[PDB]
Amino acid sequence: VPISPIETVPVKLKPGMDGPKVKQWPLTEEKIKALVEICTEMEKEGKISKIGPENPYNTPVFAIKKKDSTKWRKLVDFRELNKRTQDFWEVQLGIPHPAGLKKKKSVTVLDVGDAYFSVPLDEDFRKYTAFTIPSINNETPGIRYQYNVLPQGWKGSPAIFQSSMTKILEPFKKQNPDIVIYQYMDDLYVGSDLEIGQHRTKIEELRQHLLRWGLTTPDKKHQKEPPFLWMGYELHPDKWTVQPIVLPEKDSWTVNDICKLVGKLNWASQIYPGIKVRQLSKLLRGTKALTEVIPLTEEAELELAENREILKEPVHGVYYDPSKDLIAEIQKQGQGQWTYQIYQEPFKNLKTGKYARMRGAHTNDVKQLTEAVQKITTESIVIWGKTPKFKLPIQKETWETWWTEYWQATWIPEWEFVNTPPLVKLWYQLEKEPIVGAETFYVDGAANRETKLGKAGYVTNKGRQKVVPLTNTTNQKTELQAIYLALQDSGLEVNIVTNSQYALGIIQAQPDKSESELVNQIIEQLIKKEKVYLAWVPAHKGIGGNEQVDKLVSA
Amino acid sequence: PIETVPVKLKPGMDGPKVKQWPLTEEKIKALVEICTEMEKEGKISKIGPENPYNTPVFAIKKKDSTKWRKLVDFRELNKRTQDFWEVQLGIPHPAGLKKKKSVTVLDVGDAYFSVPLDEDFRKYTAFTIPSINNETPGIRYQYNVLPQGWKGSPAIFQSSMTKILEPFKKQNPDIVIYQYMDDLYVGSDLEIGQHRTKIEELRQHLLRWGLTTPGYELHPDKWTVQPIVLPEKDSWTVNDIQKLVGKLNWASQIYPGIKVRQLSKLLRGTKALTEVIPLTEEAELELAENREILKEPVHGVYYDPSKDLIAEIQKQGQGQWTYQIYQEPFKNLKTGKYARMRGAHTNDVKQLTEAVQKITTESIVIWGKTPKFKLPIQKETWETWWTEYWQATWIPEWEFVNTPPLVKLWYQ
DNA sequence: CAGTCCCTGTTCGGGCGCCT
DNA sequence: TGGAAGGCGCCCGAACAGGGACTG
Repeated sequence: VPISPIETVPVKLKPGMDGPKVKQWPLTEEKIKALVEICTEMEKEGKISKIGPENPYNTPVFAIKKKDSTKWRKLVDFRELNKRTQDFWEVQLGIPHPAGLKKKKSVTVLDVGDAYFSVPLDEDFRKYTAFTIPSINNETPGIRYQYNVLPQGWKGSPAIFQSSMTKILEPFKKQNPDIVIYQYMDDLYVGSDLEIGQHRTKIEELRQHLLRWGLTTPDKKHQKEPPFLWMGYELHPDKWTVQPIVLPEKDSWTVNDICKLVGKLNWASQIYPGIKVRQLSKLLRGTKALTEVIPLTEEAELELAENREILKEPVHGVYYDPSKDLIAEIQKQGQGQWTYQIYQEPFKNLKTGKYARMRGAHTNDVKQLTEAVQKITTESIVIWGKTPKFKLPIQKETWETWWTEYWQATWIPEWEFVNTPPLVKLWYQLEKEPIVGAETFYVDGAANRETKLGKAGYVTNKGRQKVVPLTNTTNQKTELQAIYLALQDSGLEVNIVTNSQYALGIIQAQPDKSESELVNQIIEQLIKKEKVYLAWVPAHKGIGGNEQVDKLVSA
Repeated sequence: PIETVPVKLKPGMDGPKVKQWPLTEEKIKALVEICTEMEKEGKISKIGPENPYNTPVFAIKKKDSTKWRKLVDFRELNKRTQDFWEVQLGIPHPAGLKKKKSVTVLDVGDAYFSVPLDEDFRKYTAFTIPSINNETPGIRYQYNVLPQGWKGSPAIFQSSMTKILEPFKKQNPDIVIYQYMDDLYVGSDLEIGQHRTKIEELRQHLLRWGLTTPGYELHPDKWTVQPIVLPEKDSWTVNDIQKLVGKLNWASQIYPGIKVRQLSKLLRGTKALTEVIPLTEEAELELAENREILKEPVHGVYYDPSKDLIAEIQKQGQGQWTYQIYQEPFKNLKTGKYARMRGAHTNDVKQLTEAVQKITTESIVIWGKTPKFKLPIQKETWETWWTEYWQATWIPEWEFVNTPPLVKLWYQ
């Protein structure tokens, strides 16, 4: 008879499936001595038992040395058990952010020791855990054991742990409504507005409560001592910061280098404002292998330079004060890159961040601004449960023009203009009505599917005309191309009739940037015009000169 | 006390697994309190990560309500229970409800809380309350009774419902009563006073039978249809005639009698857009004949109960929104326009949300079904804002379209 | 008409970062 | 050495998925 700590959690295998059978890795006696060591320890504590041949299951175990630590870390690879283990609904919905914590008089950070190992596994599942234990090389076939608790490396361990832990803490919290406990994995952040004494008291009460359930709180706890190391941050009484970020100086740059670099810069962007990853990532496009080594472009080097400069200065975030409004301000960084700062008191930042994403083949600054606002809103809701008041580099009138005229539903929540160039503008506006006294260009283009050869051209009410042969092209590109010609060959005010739905659809959305050079040139021309009216008519209806450019560009 | 009607999933279909979305603090608070009281009452009970299933939850306030209501997005669950409610225990739909001079909507969802739920089914009602800034992990529950907004719920409670109603039906033979999900729709031709009066009566009946009503008023005989119209101008330009022809061209996809030839003739040459051209007799004739065809009913369009309703919405600017409900392309069961809704001239998303709810409501009164929406908005835009504006206890299906308007067919 | 092509949006999987 | 879990973020590219015009 073994004893029973705390309520268990029913587990199962994906129906009609059975436990894992695999033999181990050839291992040095290094790893094996680092193993049998802690192997023989658990038996007494109750964290394992032994099995005969009765237990037809086999899984590997080998050890990895603790980072910044003395003793070795034992990790079982359950991958073949995981694959066959029931799916769980993960209760961990995201990572807490320092910027979302409120000011607290007294603060403590505790770890539950050997946390996974303090939680009873499920009775009838225990068997499936079976691994084989090495004496040493060539020595002995070994001894096979089974977990009575949650194994490091299973796939149900985190969820059951987090859920059980919650169940235990719940009553302590119901009795202490004013204490704040951030519970993340086995890490605990307790904080209170109590005086540091009554606080140390209540912390003790809590350690004892966790004890009643067999959960140990060793003295690796941070007691009064700021800064607390929590979730990769340092928490001081009035400020927080990221723990120092070491960027690689490597003279030779490979692909995986660029990756580690960018990942780190992204991590940094939560606090250091203005980080830019665009040029750097440009380097990673369509590469052969993670090992391949590429040189930095002038463009990438300049960027990396100003990021290292950004990183020169130390910076800190503050905490969140519900009595005060939330505020997010955005700056346009060029090339479709955006930065933002969320704060409450001017200049004291809760957090910062960036939005770089390019959506669509054709876009503009107003759309991308909208996208950023949404990214920021959702992020804000996760952290503070509310939407920031926005400060945006876009004239109120610009925005009113865009959202009212656009065919999609579009909206930004409460916001105000901040005049902080570069401002976001619409670069041209299509007329709502045909222009009196402007030359009307009936434009057309067509391509041959086989030859991929085509023509693009136009005819005018003034008798003006053009046709141009094009090679290796599409119907779409030629429709665009006809419009382009009409723009080039016309004065400052022009009417243009097209039967292309595609072409019209792109231009009417007033793009300022494209993945297509031809659309970019069309944009360039649209920006130079004073007045442009685009109109659509159906094809083959022999409409206007539109049958006569229709019969012109097939010729 | 009660015996639980067993329930199964549609053949060969796993339960719902849908990630909870972030909630605002006001909403998480309202949910934590609502749920606390519901647990004290045995209606739901806490569960654990062993249960693989999850459905999103959030909170809303009905129009003018001020009281938080819990709302579960059971759309996935319902799609996976579909044969149970459609085929087996389902509800017959009165074709007179749309004809009644007035129809009030009442929230009866509370009643579903009486009946136990099949024990082996509950694992599927799983939902997770999240926390601000991920302070705590998710608090998972599941329903021990009939959940509000599940399609199975008004099915299993049907016998009990008619049981409670039979007195009122006998008493008032003419009043029509429909049940859709958490709602009861009550129509009559009585004048408004008589009406509200009788609805209070029905309230009493529900109260003494063990239910509460914390309804909306509708007027279907007043519901309007939006025809396709052609402009009347004293003089026409090349551009006017081009727009007209493109419109008539699109229209013929619907009414095949439309003809563009006499009108296209006036467009023969390459002319200035702003140039005025007079209409030939043949063009005048073709045009008026066309204006007549657009008065006629479209041919061979009738509702088919076995088919889904699709609804399309267009943003017309200036607070105008046009829509069409259809089963087959170009056969429109209904067309409409809405103006000056909440959010007009200020919030597109709020107006769209309002429009989606009005349209869905008419769909329930008319066919007793909700349409699948084609929404003129970016997925992320809608998904960030919609639950802020949602005042209804059901959620329709939707997809997102981007459809520039070469022609404005549906609004002058 | 069914079947291609263009084209343009979405989703998914795989890499890195960071936490336990 | 080379090696486990779950969570969240980014960036890319390859794949699927669908609308609208042209063609057998």
